Amino acid sequence: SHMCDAFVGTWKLVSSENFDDYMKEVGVGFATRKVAGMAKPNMIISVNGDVITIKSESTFKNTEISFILGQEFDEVTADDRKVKSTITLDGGVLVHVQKWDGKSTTIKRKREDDKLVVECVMKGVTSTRVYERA
Ligand SMILES: CC(C)(C)Sc1nc(=S)nc(-c2ccccc2)[nH]1
Repeated sequence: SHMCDAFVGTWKLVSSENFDDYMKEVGVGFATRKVAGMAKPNMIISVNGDVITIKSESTFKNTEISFILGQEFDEVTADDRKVKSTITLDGGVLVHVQKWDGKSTTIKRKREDDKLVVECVMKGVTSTRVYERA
């Protein structure tokens, strides 16, 4: 057993708060905000050796990242930014930093009770997204 055992599985979005304001702060345009904000993604997390894979499947986009903790990778996000990302484990929380165009956003994922809670921060603006097991 390991690092991210408690994250592994298939998860479904059940609530979102402040996501439009987070996307505004990130610089997402109107049409993408409206459509992306409607999405109810499933998130599929798996581990194979040192490689973690996170898939998001939704009506908007299907995305997948695979990474090793601490090791930077390039990501094209669901809203089409070209970012450089590094994901680490800090006290049991997966911390995902995305950098582009001199900007940065941090996405934290943690297990709380039977949920997976995702907190997305851009400057002073936070969005909280809660997932339950599918
Ligand atoms: C910002 C958006 C929704 C316009 S674009 C986008 N693309 C990818 S791939 N991932 C995300 C993402 C990942 C984790 C938490 C919140 C968002 N967003």
